[PDB]
Amino acid sequence: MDKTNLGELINQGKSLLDESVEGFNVGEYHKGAKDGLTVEINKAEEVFNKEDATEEEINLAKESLEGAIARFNSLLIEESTGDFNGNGKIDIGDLAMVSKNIGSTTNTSLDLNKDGSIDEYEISFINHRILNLEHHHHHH
Repeated sequence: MDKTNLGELINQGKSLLDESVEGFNVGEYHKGAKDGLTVEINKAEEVFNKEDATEEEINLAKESLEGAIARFNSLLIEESTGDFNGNGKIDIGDLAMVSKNIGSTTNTSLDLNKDGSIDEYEISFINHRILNLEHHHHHH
C-alpha cells in the first residue's frame, strides 16, 4: 500500500482541520490554521492518490504533511499553551510574555496558535482566562 507517508500524514490532516475549529480558546484556534494543515493536504492528498506519488511526490508531499499538521496541532490554543513563560504562569504572560514580541516567528514557544507570530490568536485564551480565572478574591 504505497502513499503511506501521505495516507498516514493526511488521514489525520483532513480529520484535524475537520475536527478543529477557529474560535478563541482551547479546542478552537484563532485563524490561519484551517489553511496550513490543509495546504499540506491540498498538496498531500493530490499525492496520496497521485500516480507519480512514487519516490518523487510522496517525500515531496510529506514535507508539509509532517510539518503542517505539527503546526495546526498547536493552533487551537494548544490544550496546554497557557504556559507562555514555559515555567507555569498564566496572568502576566499576556501583558509581558506574548504581547511582548507580538508578531515574532522566533518565540513560538508561547503562541496559543504557534503560527510564528504573537498576535490575537495568542491573546484569545489569556484575555479570557485572566478575567474568568477565579471568583473569590485573587490569585490562581
